Amino acid sequence: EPQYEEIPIYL
Amino acid sequence: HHSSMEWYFGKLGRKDAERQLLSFGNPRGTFLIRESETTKGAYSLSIRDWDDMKGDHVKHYKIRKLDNGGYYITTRAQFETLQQLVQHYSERAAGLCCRLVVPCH
Ligand code: NA
Repeated sequence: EPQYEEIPIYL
Repeated sequence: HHSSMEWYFGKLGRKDAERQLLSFGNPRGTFLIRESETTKGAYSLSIRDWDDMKGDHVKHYKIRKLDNGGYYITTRAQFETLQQLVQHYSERAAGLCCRLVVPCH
């Protein structure tokens, strides 16, 4: 439940 | 099998990871890897960052384990070992908030 960052995916 | 890390901190929780990274003078991109505190068997990559609002802070990324071996943060960039993952992201951010600049001192 704590906040984790994600790698953004761009199209 | 070559056996070999300054950046690996084992069973270190999120809170204590942040205390070590937010030591005075550590640059953005100071980092460590630790066991995941909330997904058993996975790892967490903790990275010092900065923005104008939060100031100095830490971002955490889940390093997932592939079912049959290997690791990734995003499914399109997979690595056999944590060392190879660290070397990759030390060379380019590739979607992380910044590069892995220096292991937590
Ligand atoms: Na430190």
